[PDB]
Amino acid sequence: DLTAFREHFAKAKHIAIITGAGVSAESGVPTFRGPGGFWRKWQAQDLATPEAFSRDPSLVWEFYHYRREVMRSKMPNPAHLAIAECEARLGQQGRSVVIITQNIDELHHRAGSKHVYEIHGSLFKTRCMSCGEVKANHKSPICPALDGKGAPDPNTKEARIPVELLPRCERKSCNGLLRPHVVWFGETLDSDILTAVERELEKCDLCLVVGTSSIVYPAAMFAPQVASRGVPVAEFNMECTPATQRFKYHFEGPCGSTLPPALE
Amino acid sequence: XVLXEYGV
Ligand SMILES: [Zn+2]
Repeated sequence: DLTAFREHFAKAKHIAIITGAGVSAESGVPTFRGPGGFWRKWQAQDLATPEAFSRDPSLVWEFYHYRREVMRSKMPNPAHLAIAECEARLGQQGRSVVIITQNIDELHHRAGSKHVYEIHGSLFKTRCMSCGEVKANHKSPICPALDGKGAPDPNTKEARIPVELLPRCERKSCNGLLRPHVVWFGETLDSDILTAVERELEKCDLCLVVGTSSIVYPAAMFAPQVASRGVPVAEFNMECTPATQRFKYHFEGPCGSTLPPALE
Repeated sequence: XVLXEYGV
């Protein structure tokens, strides 16, 4: 029921919004599970792991370069902007809204959201392999040798770039190979971020889930922390619920239509 | 520290 949510929305002093791939998918971003089926012919195993980056950093960078460049034509959808506007409107009332997102596309930041937690990192940050510095990087193309590269057609000539010409660390005494500041399969989440999110999710008195479900990662880590304190949880996703056993609040349909009415 | 997708 809508007005039952809206009652909580009016009371709530500290909202936490967890976002998944559904929200990014409604902006046309390829997310390798739903839209953009696969890239070239490859799978996560030779693309999104530390092993695969050690074996073939050209191919991984080719892949991540593609995903940076597609963002120039993908824009924030109404869910992204409704959240961001809501944050600002509530923040000025002395009411917090924070975003915990699995998404690496920075669409929340482009929408206007400020208090964001990127638990899988960002396409537009680089971590250096030598010294470990993290830098924002929206340079297109990220490095000369990748210009026009990373084409998605399964029969494209591999760029096969010499490693010393892949993106390197601008701090001159280093010159380390960079990588996307992204959380790959088989790596761990950052401990400092998880603590901060624990703190926020303990503070919160209304938790939203958008583009994913509470059963599945990453919402399942914390939605037990919030629900166990009697905090209401609201899902805005595309999956249905059972014939009889409803959710407490669940709004089926696209986030672009469901969410902006909810947060006005 | 937490494995993303909990491993698989
Ligand atoms: Zn460095």
